[PDB]
Amino acid sequence: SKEIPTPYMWSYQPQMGLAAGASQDYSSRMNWLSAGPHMIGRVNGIRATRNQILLEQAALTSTPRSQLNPPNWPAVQVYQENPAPTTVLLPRDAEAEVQMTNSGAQLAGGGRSSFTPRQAYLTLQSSSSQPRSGGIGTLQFVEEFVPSVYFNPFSGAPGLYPDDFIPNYDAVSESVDGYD
Amino acid sequence: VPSLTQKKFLCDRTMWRIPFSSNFMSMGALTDLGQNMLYANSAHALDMT
Repeated sequence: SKEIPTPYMWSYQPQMGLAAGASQDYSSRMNWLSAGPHMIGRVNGIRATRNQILLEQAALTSTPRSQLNPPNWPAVQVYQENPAPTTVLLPRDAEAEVQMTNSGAQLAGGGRSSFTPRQAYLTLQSSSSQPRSGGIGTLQFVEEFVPSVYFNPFSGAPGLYPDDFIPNYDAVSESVDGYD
Repeated sequence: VPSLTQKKFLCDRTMWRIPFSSNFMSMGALTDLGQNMLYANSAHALDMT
């Protein structure tokens, strides 16, 4: 009961990207009620492994932070997207091409051109101007927010409980912004 | 009765304008094709009909 708890699994928010408040795992339980002593000490020996795998997974994978389910993620702790700088091939450098038309030759069609020998091409940055904050994606929620195994559950002062397990709770208001 | 239509307009009070430009865009006092001829030195005539 208190010692081998069925772990609190989270729920994903697709819109905000935050954690949608966790819930007790109620869809993987064995029905050990029809079992004598040689198996109900084996079933409890299984849950005591997934409550130890989920603690040796929470250290390898999750970011060490204070506020689990934070409302506003920082910039550096969110996966960014930095592709290669987009190498743009400029076709015809017009520093000597506008002289060709002013000589009288109208151009058409379209090295790269025969009248000019040179061909410059520029590169430019392909990332965003500012990195992204406020909300993690789906694959970040695959990575972080492993099911939190909560031992000796709800055994302390008010406010010392995990208040974000309530799937209605604002993390920076100490309150449900309810119907108002 | 069988019919056929007529489609002429009238737009008074203003002037037709052909901006001396590449893409016909009013982009200031000068035009890039307006000061294109100072990049050359041509001084050549025109005919209009």
